[PDB]
Amino acid sequence: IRIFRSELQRLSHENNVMLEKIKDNKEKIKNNRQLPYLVANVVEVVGKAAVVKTSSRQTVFLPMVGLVDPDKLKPNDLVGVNKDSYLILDTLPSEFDSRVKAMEVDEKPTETYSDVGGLDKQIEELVEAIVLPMKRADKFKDMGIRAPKGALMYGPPGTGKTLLARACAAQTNATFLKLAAPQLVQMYIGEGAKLVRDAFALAKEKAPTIIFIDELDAIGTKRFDSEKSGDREVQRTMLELLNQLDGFSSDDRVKVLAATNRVDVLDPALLRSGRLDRKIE
Amino acid sequence: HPLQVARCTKIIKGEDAKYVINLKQIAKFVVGLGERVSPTDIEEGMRVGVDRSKYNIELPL
Amino acid sequence: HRRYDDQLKQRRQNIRDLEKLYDKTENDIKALQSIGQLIGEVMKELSEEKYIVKASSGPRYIVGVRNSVDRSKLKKGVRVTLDITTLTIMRILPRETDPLVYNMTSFEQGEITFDGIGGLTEQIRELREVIELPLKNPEIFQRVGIKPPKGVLLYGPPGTGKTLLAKAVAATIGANFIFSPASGIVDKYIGESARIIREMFAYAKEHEPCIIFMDEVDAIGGRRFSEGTSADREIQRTLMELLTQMDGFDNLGQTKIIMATNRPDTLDPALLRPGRLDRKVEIPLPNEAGRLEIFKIHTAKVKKTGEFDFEAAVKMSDGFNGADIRNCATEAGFFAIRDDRDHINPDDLMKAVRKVAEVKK
Repeated sequence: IRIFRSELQRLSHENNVMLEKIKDNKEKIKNNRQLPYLVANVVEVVGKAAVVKTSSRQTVFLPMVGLVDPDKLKPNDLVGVNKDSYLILDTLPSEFDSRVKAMEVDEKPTETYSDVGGLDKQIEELVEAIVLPMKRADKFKDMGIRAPKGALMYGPPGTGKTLLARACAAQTNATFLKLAAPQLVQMYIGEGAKLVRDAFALAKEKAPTIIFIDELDAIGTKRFDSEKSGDREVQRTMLELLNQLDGFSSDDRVKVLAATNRVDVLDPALLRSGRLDRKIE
Repeated sequence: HPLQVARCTKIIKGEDAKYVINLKQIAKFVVGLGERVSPTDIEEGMRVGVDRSKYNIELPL
Repeated sequence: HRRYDDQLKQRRQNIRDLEKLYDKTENDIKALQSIGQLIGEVMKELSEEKYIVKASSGPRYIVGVRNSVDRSKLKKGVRVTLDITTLTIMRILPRETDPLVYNMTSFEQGEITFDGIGGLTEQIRELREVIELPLKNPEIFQRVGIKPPKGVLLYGPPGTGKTLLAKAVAATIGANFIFSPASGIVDKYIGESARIIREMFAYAKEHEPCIIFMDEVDAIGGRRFSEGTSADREIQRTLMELLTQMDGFDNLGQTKIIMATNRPDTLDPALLRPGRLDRKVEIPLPNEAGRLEIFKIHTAKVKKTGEFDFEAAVKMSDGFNGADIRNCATEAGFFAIRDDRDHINPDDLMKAVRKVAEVKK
């Protein structure tokens, strides 16, 4: 009777004692948490061996500490690794290195369908292509039809093609991201292909989202002869978005919508429903 | 004030509650949180501003 | 007494749960007290007491050994673990070239099967026999004495059926699909381009069977057109590496390579010789018979009225490829969402097929 009550009081006291011990541990971890500390990218998740390559161009072999999970180790992630014991103390915000080197972000366009008119029949096609899948995803899912993840618009911008895109984004309350196609086209060895895989990864994270691509003839030349060799940056970037789009289906998490100043490019490669399904004039 | 990538070369001054921005290829201190006046303004290489990696030092000076 | 006893158990378990977490944390502090440890690769054994290692921090060094390790476990091309400043071999990890998952990007099996894309038949049958069959029997090709097939080429526009084939083949074999982005194989540092192609093949042989799917071998094995080396010497570096492994004593036969390129116009005569690429598969447009088959599968998987006519659609369609036939299935369905139902009719399909037909040749 007494024995039980004293063992109970002792349990109540003890939680405090233990709570004190952790308190001690945390102050140490917090002092190491805040930067300046190295970022890194994991490549290999006996020993629990993980390799990280830290941004000082050096590879190290470390054990995994219980202050991270092996489910937080993966490439294309920041992890915080110590300067001097080279052990992954903490895991840092998502996505390694550059988080898309330039994108213009417009988090509410104020465009309305009352700002345009007499484009009515074309308003119906766009709304069917991207909005109807988003809203009634369970209906498309249950039917078993693939739902686009890209739409193609062509025509003049400023007639009201560009305005209506911005308007759809506003109405769904999607993130608008304007990516300009000449920006991708780097003279240095594949920057653009890399930008696009990051463009899509961030797009998947941000969903509902409209990835707005101004110009699709600027990267939409790719040549047809042995001249593609030179202009391989422009072929590769265009191909990389289409492979990604077809690498998933039956989802409408990311929309990509493409715009041209004057159409001069269309390809048999663009076709497929998970790729650029919709062709609006 | 003129820049193409941000530099404060370590940041002495100041979850997260302190902000270190150095965007160069060699030495990357990557904060995933922007939002703030925190150190008491520009410091340590004065080029606070706009990144080509999105650390986003929002609005001190 | 009884009441205290029920609380006593509840507290007691809570106290165990909290304790485990803190003690684990205290142990975590204990790993931090142990030192960093840098990676290098053994270049060559200089002596059995002295070694040449190239640290992965850049430099090459003469380093020593310790007693605990053995010298047979330091025989070259092993990756080894180095002290931070002592620079002696403290332990040896298994050999690697430090493996990739972000540019040697892995998809176990595919996303579609070969019944999911029937109506490409002839191309299915040919790919089956060239990739699956050498794994299952080498034995037949050996008794005859001819070498085994080693290469497959896909050309055609991509994601019309081409991409579909490549995934579908990987699935049935269980083969590991290894996707290379061509513009990951160019990066702007000394010796990285060379390493990615080599490492990728090296691992395919260890873990074989495996498919190396190299997309756009026109960025990584072109042959110029106006003889520039802007970044097109990096093109030579990648192509060169590729030839070396084929031409050498590196052995592919159970390890399979597939190249994909849109139009064949910048592949050297050398690749077209067998033992490089033997089998060069084309994409044609499906039969009548093939249209009927591909329609059957795509409207199968879509909900429908109990009465349906595939045949009707098949006549009207000419100049379509598999991606165009899938679109017709989906086109009919958009108008069925419009019409406030889940059911395509033969009536949707008749419209759908004629519209896809109008918008092109």
